[PDB]
Amino acid sequence: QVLCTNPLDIGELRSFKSKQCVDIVGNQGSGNIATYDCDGLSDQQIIICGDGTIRNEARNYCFTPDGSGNANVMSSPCTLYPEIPSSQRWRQGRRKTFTDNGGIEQVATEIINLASGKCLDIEGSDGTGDIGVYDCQNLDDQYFYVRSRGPELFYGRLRNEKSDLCLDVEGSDGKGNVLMYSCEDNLDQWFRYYENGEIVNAKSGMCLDVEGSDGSGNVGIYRCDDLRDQMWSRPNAYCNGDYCSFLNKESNKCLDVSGDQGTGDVGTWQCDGLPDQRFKWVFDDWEVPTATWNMVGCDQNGKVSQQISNTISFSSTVTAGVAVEVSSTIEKGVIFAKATVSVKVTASLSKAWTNSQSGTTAITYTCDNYDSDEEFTRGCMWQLAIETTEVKSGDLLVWNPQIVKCTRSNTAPGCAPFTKCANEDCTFCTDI
Ligand SMILES: CO[C@H]1O[C@H](CO)[C@H](O)[C@H](O)[C@H]1O
Ligand SMILES: CO[C@H]1O[C@H](CO)[C@H](O)[C@H](O)[C@H]1O
Ligand SMILES: CO[C@H]1O[C@H](CO)[C@H](O)[C@H](O)[C@H]1O
Ligand SMILES: CO[C@H]1O[C@H](CO)[C@H](O)[C@H](O)[C@H]1O
Ligand SMILES: CO[C@H]1O[C@H](CO)[C@H](O)[C@H](O)[C@H]1O
Ligand SMILES: [Ca+2]
Ligand SMILES: [Ca+2]
Ligand SMILES: [Ca+2]
Ligand SMILES: [Ca+2]
Ligand SMILES: [Ca+2]
Ligand SMILES: [Mg+2]
Ligand SMILES: [Mg+2]
Repeated sequence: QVLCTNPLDIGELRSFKSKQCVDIVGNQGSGNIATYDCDGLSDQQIIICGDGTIRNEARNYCFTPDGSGNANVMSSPCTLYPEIPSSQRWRQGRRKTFTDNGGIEQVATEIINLASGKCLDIEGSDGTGDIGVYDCQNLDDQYFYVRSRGPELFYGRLRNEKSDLCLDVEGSDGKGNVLMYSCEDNLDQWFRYYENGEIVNAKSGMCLDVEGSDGSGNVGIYRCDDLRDQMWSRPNAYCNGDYCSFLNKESNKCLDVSGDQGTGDVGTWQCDGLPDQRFKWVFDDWEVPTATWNMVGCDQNGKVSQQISNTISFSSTVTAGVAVEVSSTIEKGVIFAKATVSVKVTASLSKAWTNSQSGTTAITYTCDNYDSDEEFTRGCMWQLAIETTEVKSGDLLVWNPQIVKCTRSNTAPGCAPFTKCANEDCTFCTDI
């Protein structure tokens, strides 16, 4: 009945060993956990909760050992009352850092069960197969990273310099062949471009891909596979103002339109410096969002319990189009107490925003512990507010997600959302 209100990170949880995703069977967010190909579905968006639980965006279920000893791990109902049991709580152990093939620094850690002290584990040694708990053995297949794409660099539709047409996916489900088409106010034409080189379709969550593996061929949308032929550079040398070429990292060929009129099928071709090989990002300006905490309630002589709703205020309906613009804006950068936040904060916040769009879900939430972990005996409950302005109109948007910090202080938490209060009064932070 109660979602995770103090999340620390949201994204794919990956094996340090194989780089495969930690996967719940099917797409509903319940059932056995094992490694699988990363597939872009919401059940693979794992939520690292500040309360120790590990949940997912498909359903409010918890990573749960099916018994004592070296047991199987599955996604099962979370036990919240009288308290979350230590068997459904996990801590990060030892850490391993590495740079992935997209050039992004990742941080892997052991994931340790609080009841048993056993490690989240993949069968055998190769980092593929069934997932459960086992004695910690220091091996790579007991280390897991929440995947970072690096910074979101650019976003929007992609308009060809020659034709004024937009980069398009056939149909409207964001799947299949990419070609030029009339610019349309549909998600299947909206793309988000990351430091890891991925260009991601907003409708399908899938990647701008070249057929086969050599980076020379027809371009379409396919399962993000982390391969070099789905990585793209946007080098300054090829930019003319805001119109730039996109070079495939596998073949060094340019994102290209058939012929020279900017009107046909899209593939990769030898770069030629012609206008049909340049594209501009088309998007509305929104102000860098700001994060603040609002007091929901205080109790100096015990716990505080409140109704916590997801609310959004704006000048008009937050359309699917407005929602992807805001998501993209958030991921690009957010300010907290006049400082930027880390890549995982903006990535997680934008994922929370997206998941917030179809309800939600007013909840009765109680401050049982301080965000810093100690038992809550007095203080205040604080709810996040995210604010931004659409520059063209001057219209302010305010989002109050179901994201809460419990602290001992009447002073607002000193920590960004998706970071952990280090002390009861929350004056400094960890897990930033
Ligand atoms: C056929 O795929 C389905 O089940 C597998 C496990 O077999 C994965 O969980 C995948 O995400 C889900 O869509
Ligand atoms: C028999 O040991 C093997 O399987 C267990 C789980 O059964 C663990 O994955 C362990 O690391 C692996 O060496
Ligand atoms: C009937 O048009 C449909 O397919 C074309 C491609 O032929 C475009 O992708 C358009 O967005 C879609 O509605
Ligand atoms: C059959 O798979 C191959 O082609 C598809 C396009 O059909 C993708 O590019 C994939 O990466 C590649 O391995
Ligand atoms: C035969 O060349 C023509 O088509 C190819 C793709 O087939 C490229 O678009 C190239 O720029 C164009 O001159
Ligand atoms: Ca799945
Ligand atoms: Ca193992
Ligand atoms: Ca289309
Ligand atoms: Ca491919
Ligand atoms: Ca061409
Ligand atoms: Mg399992
Ligand atoms: Mg194509």
